[PDB]
Amino acid sequence: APTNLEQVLAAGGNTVEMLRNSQIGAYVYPVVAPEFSNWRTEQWAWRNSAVLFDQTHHMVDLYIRGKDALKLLSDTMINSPKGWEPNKAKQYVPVTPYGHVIGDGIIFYLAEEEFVYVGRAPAANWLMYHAQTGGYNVDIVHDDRSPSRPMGVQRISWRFQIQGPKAWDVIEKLHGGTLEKLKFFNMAEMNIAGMKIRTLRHGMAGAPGLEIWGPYETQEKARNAILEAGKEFGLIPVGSRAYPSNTLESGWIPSPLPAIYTGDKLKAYREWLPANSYEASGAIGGSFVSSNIEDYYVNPYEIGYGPFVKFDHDFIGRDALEAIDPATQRKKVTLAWNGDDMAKIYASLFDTEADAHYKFFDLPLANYANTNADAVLDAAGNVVGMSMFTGYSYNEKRALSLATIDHEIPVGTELTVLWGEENGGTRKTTVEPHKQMAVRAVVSPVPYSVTA
Amino acid sequence: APTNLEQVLAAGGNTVEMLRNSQIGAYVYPVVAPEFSNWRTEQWAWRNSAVLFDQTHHMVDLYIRGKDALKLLSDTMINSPKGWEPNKAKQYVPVTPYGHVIGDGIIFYLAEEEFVYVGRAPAANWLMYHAQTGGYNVDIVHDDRSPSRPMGVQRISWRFQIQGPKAWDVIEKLHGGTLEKLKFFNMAEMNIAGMKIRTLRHGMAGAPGLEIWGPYETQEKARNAILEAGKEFGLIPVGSRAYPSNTLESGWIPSPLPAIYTGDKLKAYREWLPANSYEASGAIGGSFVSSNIEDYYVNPYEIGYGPFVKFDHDFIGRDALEAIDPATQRKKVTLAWNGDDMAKIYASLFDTEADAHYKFFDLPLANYANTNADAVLDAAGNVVGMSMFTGYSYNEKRALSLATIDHEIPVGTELTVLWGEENGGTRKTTVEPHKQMAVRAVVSPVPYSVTA
Repeated sequence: APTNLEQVLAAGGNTVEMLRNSQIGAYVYPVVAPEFSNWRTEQWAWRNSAVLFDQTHHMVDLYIRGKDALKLLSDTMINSPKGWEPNKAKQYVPVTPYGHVIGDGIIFYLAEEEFVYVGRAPAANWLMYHAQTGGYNVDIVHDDRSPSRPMGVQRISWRFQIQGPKAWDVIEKLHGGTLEKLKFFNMAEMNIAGMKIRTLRHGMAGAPGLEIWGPYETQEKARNAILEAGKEFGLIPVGSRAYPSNTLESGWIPSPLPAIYTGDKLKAYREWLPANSYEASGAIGGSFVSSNIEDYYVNPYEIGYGPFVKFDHDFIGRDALEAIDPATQRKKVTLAWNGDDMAKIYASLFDTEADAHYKFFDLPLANYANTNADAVLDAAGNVVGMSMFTGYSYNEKRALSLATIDHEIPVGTELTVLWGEENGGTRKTTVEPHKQMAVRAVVSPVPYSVTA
Repeated sequence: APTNLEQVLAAGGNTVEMLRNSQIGAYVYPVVAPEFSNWRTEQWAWRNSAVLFDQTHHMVDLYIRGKDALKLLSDTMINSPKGWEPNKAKQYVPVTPYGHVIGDGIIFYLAEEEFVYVGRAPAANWLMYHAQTGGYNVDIVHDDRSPSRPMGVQRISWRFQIQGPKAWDVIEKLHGGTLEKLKFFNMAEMNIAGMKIRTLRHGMAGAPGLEIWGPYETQEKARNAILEAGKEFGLIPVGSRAYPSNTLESGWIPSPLPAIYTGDKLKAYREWLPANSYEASGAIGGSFVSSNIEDYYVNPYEIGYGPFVKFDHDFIGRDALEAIDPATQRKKVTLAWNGDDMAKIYASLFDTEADAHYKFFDLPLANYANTNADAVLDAAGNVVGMSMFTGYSYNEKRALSLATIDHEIPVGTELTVLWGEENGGTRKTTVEPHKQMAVRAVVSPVPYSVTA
């Protein structure tokens, strides 16, 4: 019966209970093979040789064109539009009128009146709603992410990254000569196998690399040229199992809850969002329990986007962000999970006498919902933060999670993350029956580096 | 340059070294989603509720027709053809002229002069070679397994299994009434959503179920009807991550090495097999090291097929099998791996000081080659067997492997499995650097049951 989010929530009871018991299944990264060699060697290669990341299938693309394209972005992003010219990209972050993050994505300024958004569904849905209902003179082509269980896939564009300490060597070999390293997120072009390929300056683990894209038809020509040229430097392709664990080392939180489930000013959006949207159908997992869905919201300062906020243009939520004191907001950190506790979690899987075991911690990514929310506790047992993305780095031989915690907690402090859900687990299909564990974890910098 | 297996081996040096260092990557089970709920709940369901197994994509189908179809099978199988009529299936097992297993598959006798083979590539390749070169009056359609990394799949037929303690309840609900349980591997039909669907009597974990198949076009009608009717009984679909671990509880060894790399009588076959065949391109993994590829061969008695051998028809390898004493052959067993040792293997992944860790043991399937060969040792350190398929059962909370061991070793005996490869690991792309561990393991019955 329901055809929009507002109807789903009205018929669904408590919104937190609905989402924490959703029957959707796992947030999937589709089409790309799980592994090409193995996820451990693939993780190792982005720190020690070079990798080809295949980004063609897991993200939504919005092609945004027309006279009002830039005004649509400016009106909805915290980011400064001043001085923004073609061939520069931005990490677009929209907030609600209440100041909470909806999502984020990369917005490429390709040419005058021509932009592309690449990212997850929530910020794309927001852009489409405002383009639709706000009277902007704009034209949008929506190209959804590929189906997460296709079983018998095409996009408008392919998108790759070449990364690692040897990435620039591979890139210049492909180019046929020296390639200037522009400033981060500046765009230009390079040669691959006779094609002019547009580039986006990128990098990771302290080494510069590129994102590259083009029309879907040249995808295999490009890929084979990259793999061929990269053999000299140890370049290997990375599969969908390893790929999303990279952000545990980077620090980008992919999955803040879209903060759109409450609020009178957001009712029109909820009536617009379909009942099978990401927002209506997805799931929340982890140990943090509140009866108020707003307790799962974050604002930009809490997850590392404070420096993007610029009060130099009108935008949705500007007044709410101006009223925030940035100096007292929770801060994004990396939590380094205690390895003895990790061994205890895995050991319980092989205990034939125990009534229960600890929640299964998949590797290298242990998330078991689309939005992750584990409680972070201090020595006294107070909730002091929210852990939001969890997994393991073969490079560090450490389990790690990305969290937002009370600002006055120093690096090096040992907190605990409550791992697992209450009462044997929610009804999500990703959750086997289990008991919880308070995992010791050391507050560490973001991007991750070893602490104490 | 090489276009057949014989050329590959001639140019490849020692055959064991070639296969144990193959660059192929992982033996994949493709197209089907890795998980629908989670592999732990999916394993649990085939013992506690019901499951839908999607078998449409991972096996080769050979449609074999014509006057000499049955003679082709009889001439190449150890199995008795006497009394074989349409609507009975057999587990077809071919051996070489030297008595060693090539492979196995299920052969359906659909009608007079009409058979279908379903199974892995090695026995299909053997059937095709003999159909091609032996002058049989036969016609064959080869329908390969689906591509193991497609990324943008069709078969001639879909194939499902409905299994679990509640499978027969689901089956009769679909049928619309009582359905007779025929003898194992006898074929008949049932109703699903108005279609007449052919059936194969099957079962697992002590409960009867069915394999069902039909033309590829009716696949979704059938699947949706099954999932719909099965909700009442807790039926869930199983993904490709959990599915192949089922045989650790069943006892079927899927992957004996095709014993075709040596022998003057097999040179013609090696010249026929393509250079990109399964046999030429695949990999051997594990701790068992010999310089003679024949030390990796098994004969039917060693892996549970002794009872199929019937000296009532002429067949390839009959004379070799008649010369074997079945009472002294190695015997298939289940090894139950020690859970403290398993915890130690996983614990080494989180040790930030250790120079090395133990070989990664993936879950629920830990195989890291197409053919698995781990050394099984006694208390004195002699090799007494070969472990051939390895993983973990959430139903048992135990790591398990399927092995063939010296016949005089009693159930309940504690042996060790050498887990991991020598010298930091072979050059296979599935192998991260690691040290070995001698894992304690208790000889247990096959199909698995708890011992002592």
